[PDB]
Amino acid sequence: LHKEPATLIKAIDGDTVKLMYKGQPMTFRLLLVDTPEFNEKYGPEASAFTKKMVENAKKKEKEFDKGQRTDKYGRGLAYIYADGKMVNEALVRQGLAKVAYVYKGNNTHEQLLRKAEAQAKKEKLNIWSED
Ligand SMILES: Cc1cn([C@H]2C[C@H](OP(=O)(O)O)[C@@H](COP(=O)(O)O)O2)c(=O)[nH]c1=O
Ligand SMILES: [Ca+2]
Repeated sequence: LHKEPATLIKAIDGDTVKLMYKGQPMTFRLLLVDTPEFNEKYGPEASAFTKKMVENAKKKEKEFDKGQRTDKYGRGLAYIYADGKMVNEALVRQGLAKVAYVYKGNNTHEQLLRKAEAQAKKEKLNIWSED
């Protein structure tokens, strides 16, 4: 896999972002993760985290995996990076996303994200909290 430039149009929520890809406005869905919807618990927090992490980065990048690059809803499927740090991983590490939607052939960073999730569980963060 390799990173390539991502052109941000706007934040959407914890696990989707609007990108300009080859001059087409597209919703991109973060691979291997699931954030709460905005109106669910930790939804506002995941939204805010993803929004700021991407907006504040001078270098915004995306990385396709080896399998499908769009889902059945026409959303792009990628890992997103903000100054070299993977958004998908950071969400999971902070307990604002679960590892989810793991499909063989688009699962290159699965182990990386499950490591992060186990630490978020150990720390009882957010999704994994007693709250
Ligand atoms: C992350 C991801 C979601 N999806 C589909 C699975 C789910 O479809 P079903 O909708 O038919 O349940 C849906 C979840 O998206 P959201 O979590 O954005 O709602 O998107 C993929 O097909 N590929 C993926 O890599
Ligand atoms: Ca979601």
